[PDB]
Amino acid sequence: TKPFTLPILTISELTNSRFPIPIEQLYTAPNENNVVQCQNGRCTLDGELQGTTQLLSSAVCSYRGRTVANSGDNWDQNLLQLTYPSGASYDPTDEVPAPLGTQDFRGILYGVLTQDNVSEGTGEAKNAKGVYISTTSGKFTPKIGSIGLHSITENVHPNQQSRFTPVGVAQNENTPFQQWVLPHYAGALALNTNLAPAVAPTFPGEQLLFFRSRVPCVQGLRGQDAFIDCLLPQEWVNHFYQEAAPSQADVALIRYVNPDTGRTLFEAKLHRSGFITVSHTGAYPLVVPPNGHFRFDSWVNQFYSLAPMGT
Amino acid sequence: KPFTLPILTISELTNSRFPIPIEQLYTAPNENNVVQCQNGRCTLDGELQGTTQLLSSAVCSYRGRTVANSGDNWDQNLLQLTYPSGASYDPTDEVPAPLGTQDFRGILYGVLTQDNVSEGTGEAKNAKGVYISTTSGKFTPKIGSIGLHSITENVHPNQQSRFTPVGVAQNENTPFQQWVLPHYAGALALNTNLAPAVAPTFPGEQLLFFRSRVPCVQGLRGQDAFIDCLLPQEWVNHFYQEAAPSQADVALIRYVNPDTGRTLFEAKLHRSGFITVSHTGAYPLVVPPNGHFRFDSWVNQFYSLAPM
Ligand SMILES: CC(=O)N[C@@H]1[C@@H](O[C@@H]2O[C@H](CO)[C@H](O)[C@H](O)[C@H]2O)[C@H](O[C@@H]2O[C@@H](C)[C@@H](O)[C@@H](O)[C@@H]2O)[C@@H](CO)O[C@H]1O
Ligand SMILES: CC(=O)N[C@@H]1[C@@H](O[C@@H]2O[C@H](CO)[C@H](O)[C@H](O)[C@H]2O)[C@H](O[C@@H]2O[C@@H](C)[C@@H](O)[C@@H](O)[C@@H]2O)[C@@H](CO)O[C@H]1O
Repeated sequence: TKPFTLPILTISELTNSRFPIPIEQLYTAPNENNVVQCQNGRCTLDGELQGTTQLLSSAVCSYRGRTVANSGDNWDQNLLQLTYPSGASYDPTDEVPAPLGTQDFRGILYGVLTQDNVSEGTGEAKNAKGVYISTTSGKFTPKIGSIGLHSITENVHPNQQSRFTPVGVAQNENTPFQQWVLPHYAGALALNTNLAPAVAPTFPGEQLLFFRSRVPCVQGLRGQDAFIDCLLPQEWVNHFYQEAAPSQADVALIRYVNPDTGRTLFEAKLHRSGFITVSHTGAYPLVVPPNGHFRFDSWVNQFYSLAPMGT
Repeated sequence: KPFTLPILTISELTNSRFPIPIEQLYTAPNENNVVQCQNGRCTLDGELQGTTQLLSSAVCSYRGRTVANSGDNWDQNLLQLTYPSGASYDPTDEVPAPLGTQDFRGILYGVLTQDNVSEGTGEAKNAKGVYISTTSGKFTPKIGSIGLHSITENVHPNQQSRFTPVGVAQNENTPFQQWVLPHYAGALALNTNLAPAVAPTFPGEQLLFFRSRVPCVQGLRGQDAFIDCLLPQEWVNHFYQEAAPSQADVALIRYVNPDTGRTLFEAKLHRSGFITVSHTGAYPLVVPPNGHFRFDSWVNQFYSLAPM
């Protein structure tokens, strides 16, 4: 059978699968009261995409569609009638939680809407509209094919083909950014459907290992970081999709190796459903050498005891 | 090690010159264009060139620390650059500019984010719309600095800052020119470390491009801001991973429809990392949604393609 492999990519050559920015570090922590059930960056080791996961970083937290006016509303002054980010038509009966790439965190997404081009004489960046897309709005119903746009800078024109380019998140006085609380993809109208399952270490002494990025925060979190943590980088998702190598067990043993020295820094379990655990207790940011990378070692027995990750 | 292409349809490819999807394949004669883009440059055996790196999220993005440029009515601040990864940048590095630097003349538009501000400061107050114009005397990424023109919100000096690209802009005196390279060290100095210009040399051939429409936040009313790349980012990354030795100057590739099993057309993928087709005229290709290129065989530079 086709052997399973990982791409050979260092920490600085990986992209967050939940927001279009580079991975900055590996980070482990206990779940505590978080339900870890993100919908972007979900893929099995044999290449089955799940949740709202698709292949392009440029589609993650991006939206496309046609605007419609939303009169009588001080927050969502317009709505965006959605397609898939590819431009392909979207049907709410599609077996997805929401259009692929839809944000998978509760709170406010900030970015720029672009629409019909305007003349040079109209002025600077007049076809760039700063907007908030809040999941706590009753208009956040991407499953049903529509989201609310709250304008901050420049007027959004109704009735134009429009693209939303994400820039970061925001926290206002009553809308905390909660990366592990899923949106209600159908708002008040229906329960979420078609979800990739929640994940947890169930193994003694183990914790999830995350690929961590700091997302820009355009309002709030002064002196704090808006972290977004993914289970797989986009490049791993895409690799597994390409390869479709059959999984020979529940767990692939993987090792973080330094090719300069030839040494293994630590080992981890890569689970068939597409997530990583390490042997460690406590919240801990890993320090890895710049040229280091994970490599597939072997398929292991499900009760395999990892060498402690350590400091 | 055998050479291969990734199996990816037209809607599963990313422009290597701006972080947006490829929309179509397009061929045209060079005419007076010098085709020498610096992003999306990679040999078939996996050698990155120009300002090319692996992450779409780094293309036309900048990172660094801001410094005040008081009294300049265009660039009110500068950005002292690192590599987009955050790694320190030195002008003596053997690159045309920091990896991912824009490789077109004109105005790049996007949003600068800096130190987080309190919730009570107001909506999107840590988001600064800015123009980065290559025709500014402050556009000198090779020497580690670029000019930021704030559209309205105030950019703070002395803060760690990220620029996220959104699109291009055209104002009254700054046309968007995708095949004119910036002066990476400003207008007094010559560009260095450039990936070479490419052109068709066999009779009846033209370059084939992976074409996208970039958002344009000012100008080009009723027109499209095209950005055309020689290789999608996914092909660059694939060749980098594989590092398969090239067995000849040209890889024959065929665009196939897996639903019907038929070949729609064939093309030459050159070892230096660009494609030619047999056609004369500006022409947007129509390809089936599920179609993709596949590697056929190694041939030489003289192979005569079936007309597209
Ligand atoms: C800026 C602000 O604080 N606005 C308050 C409302 O909260 C925003 O409402 C919108 C939707 O309109 C969106 O959820 C934002 O994220 C909020 O910040 C607030 O609206 C009320 O609370 C919301 C959560 C939502 O349930 C909405 O339907 C409801 O009317 C109102 C009322 O408390 O006050 C506004 O100042
Ligand atoms: C908005 C506008 O049209 N401004 C004119 C200036 O052009 C801009 O200059 C800045 C740099 O300061 C930048 O290049 C922009 O892209 C331009 O649009 C214009 O400046 C002159 O022309 C430039 C091309 C540049 O060479 C600059 O150094 C030069 O002074 C001035 C003066 O002609 O008029 C403005 O209206």
